[PDB]
Amino acid sequence: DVGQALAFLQQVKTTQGASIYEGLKAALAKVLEDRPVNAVEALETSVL
Amino acid sequence: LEKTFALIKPDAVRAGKAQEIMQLIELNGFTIIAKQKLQLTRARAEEFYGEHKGKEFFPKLVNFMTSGPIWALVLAKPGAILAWRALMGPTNVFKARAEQPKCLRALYGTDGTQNATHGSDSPISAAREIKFFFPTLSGDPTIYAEPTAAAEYITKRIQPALAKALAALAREKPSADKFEAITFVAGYLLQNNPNKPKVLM
Amino acid sequence: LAANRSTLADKAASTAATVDAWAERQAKMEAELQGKELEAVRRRPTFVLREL
Amino acid sequence: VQLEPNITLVLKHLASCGAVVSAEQQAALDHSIPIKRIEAGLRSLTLWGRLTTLNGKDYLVAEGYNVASSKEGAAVYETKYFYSQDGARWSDLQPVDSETATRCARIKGMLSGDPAKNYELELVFQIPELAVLRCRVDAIATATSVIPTDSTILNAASQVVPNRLFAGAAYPEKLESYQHRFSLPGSGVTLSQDLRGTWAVQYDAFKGVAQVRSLLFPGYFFYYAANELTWGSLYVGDGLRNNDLIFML
Amino acid sequence: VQLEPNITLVLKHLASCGAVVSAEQQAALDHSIPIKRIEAGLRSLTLWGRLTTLNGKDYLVAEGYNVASSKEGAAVYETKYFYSQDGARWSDLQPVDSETATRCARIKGMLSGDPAKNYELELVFQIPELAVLRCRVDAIATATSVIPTDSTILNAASQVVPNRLFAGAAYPEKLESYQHRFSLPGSGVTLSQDLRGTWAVQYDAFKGVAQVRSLLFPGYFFYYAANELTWGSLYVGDGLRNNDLIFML
Repeated sequence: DVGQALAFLQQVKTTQGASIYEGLKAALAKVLEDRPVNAVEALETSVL
Repeated sequence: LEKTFALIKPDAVRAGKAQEIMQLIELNGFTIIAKQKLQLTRARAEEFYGEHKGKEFFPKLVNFMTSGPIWALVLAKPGAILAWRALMGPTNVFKARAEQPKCLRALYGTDGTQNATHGSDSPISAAREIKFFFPTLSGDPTIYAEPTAAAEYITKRIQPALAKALAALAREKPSADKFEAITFVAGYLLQNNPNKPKVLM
Repeated sequence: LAANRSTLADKAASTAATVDAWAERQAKMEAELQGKELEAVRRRPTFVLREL
Repeated sequence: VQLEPNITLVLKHLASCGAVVSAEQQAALDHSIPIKRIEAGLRSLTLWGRLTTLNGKDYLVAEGYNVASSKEGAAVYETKYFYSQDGARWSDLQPVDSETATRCARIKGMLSGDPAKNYELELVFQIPELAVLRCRVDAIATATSVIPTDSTILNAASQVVPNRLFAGAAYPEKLESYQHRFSLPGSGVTLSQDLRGTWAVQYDAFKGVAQVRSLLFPGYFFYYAANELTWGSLYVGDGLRNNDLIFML
Repeated sequence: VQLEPNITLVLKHLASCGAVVSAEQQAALDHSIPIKRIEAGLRSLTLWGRLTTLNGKDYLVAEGYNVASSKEGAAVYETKYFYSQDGARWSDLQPVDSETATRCARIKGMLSGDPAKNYELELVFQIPELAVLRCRVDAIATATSVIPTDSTILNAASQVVPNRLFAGAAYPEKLESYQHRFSLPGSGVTLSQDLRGTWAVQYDAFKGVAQVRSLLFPGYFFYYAANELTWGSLYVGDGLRNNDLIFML
């Protein structure tokens, strides 16, 4: 179930020091707090 | 979180009151996930209003909605359907002015049928109208993913042409490479299908 | 994001507290200096009379 | 988008509203604002307004500030004011006390041009003219200082900085698009939580330019150009608010 | 940090270089730029320059692009060009095929006024004057079109978009700080990679305004203010090329 995916996404690490789960969470937090102009393209251009 | 359909009629657009309505909508907690200004034709309007189909008011109703551009919105809110029904207020404009003032129908709507807004009644009609006006807006992942309903939809879709495509692929047996088989079956499907015709120059 | 707001507010409060602590330490030092000066002024006549 | 308001843009968009400056003063500002800006450590320094006088030597007032912090639930911009009779030389505009400002409030009519005058109030009190000018300027600045909503944003160390990803104020012909600078960016307090009839807004949708005029202080004007995403405010006239406003509406 | 260069700041910062327009034409531009921008469905439309004719009726030329994408290592902008004798009404400049695009570079001398003029070249070839004007504008745009480096960035789907977080160019005096428009953001191609002595930069450190003039095309100027990040360019004068660069320097 979702528990398997959650447990898996926290062991996988990315090029950055944090896990992919934490990286996505931080990216979403920045997007939600900043509210960029063209947000979807700002994800690939500004937040990550 | 549920999504409802809404539309701003030409009477609130010919008077340049669309942006005020949008700001009021955003002020009450709604979120406009999709908006589009468009202009229905007679056939499209008649297809949209299929539930009436020959009632007393239908001629004037379809003649009014095709008199100018309207706006189509998809609003998102936890109680979106009921909250938007309340926000619009009563359907009849004079009854609206009498009972509930400071409602969008009381303020911008006038003269009966020109109530300046239109909303969805139930989630069935909401989803139907959203798919009618926004064919590519994703939604409702729970009412389509039932194993029974998934099998039923696959049954409705596969007997017409996919089974014949698979039979042709098996009989012809093209290159064992899967990419050529994929291309051939895609060509067969896009060439033989009951829904669309065959196009020739 | 809620936690981020809280942490930012806490950090700003910490810096303000540091500034206020420096100001009060300076005030206390100045007060002690004034006390020492007043004590010396009071002490001087006896010193110049009987301890030169 | 813009980092600082541009003087020529302000004079160009407020030309209709009657907020104008003379040619000599315009050129002198162009050549002299940077000099005074760099003489101090101010990151920003711009023309604030032009108060009218009796002899004919109008008071040009400019204001500047270095950094914009948030403190006690508000944006506290530490500002410094300068005045002049000609655009060339800028002199400091000293801040006044509290009781001196209360006495300031009782002087009416346009103040004279000479900054060496003294007004007599009542036991008698002597009020310098520069004190009156500073009192009026701070009153107007406190009352009305418009920036488009969410054009600024907080950051690390909690300093109110510009918001380089500002999308543009949606529905800019309404007062919910503009806010006082002192109001914090996150908060929903805007130009609509003050009195119902002390702000007027005109809007040209094709050119996309909005003009906000203060009716409490009939000399305060503001523009917001949406296509260029540039905003700016000016004051022209004597620092008197019309208390008889209700009969005017 | 800007998204499109103003038409007022360009005329203000380039006034000294003689890059000026008549006041009546300036008001007409202010009115009729948005009209043509909406009539043509272009998200960006700015004044590109002004070319001199044998009459007083100079050609005002404005360029505007709707899409701008990376293509074979070139940032291709799908530009459209419009011309006008007066600031009021604009006409279009249709592109030129290669045969006449090579038979138009041999025609020299400053153009006439009526855009219905036929030059005759050597059997005789008849070439319209509008073709010659288009050729000259294309040559100047290829040789000169200049923007600060890192002011554009590449997003998904390979489109060049303004860099909203452009913090400005350090060392604005250096030519390395500036690049052509059709250079990809990743590539380290600048104006330094051009001929050594074809670009003159004069930078006022105090006011923070750098000015880049083209010596190969003498009438092209580009200003860049760094205190507020604002860059613009204009071409004023005839479109002819300066062949003998070696002797002059």
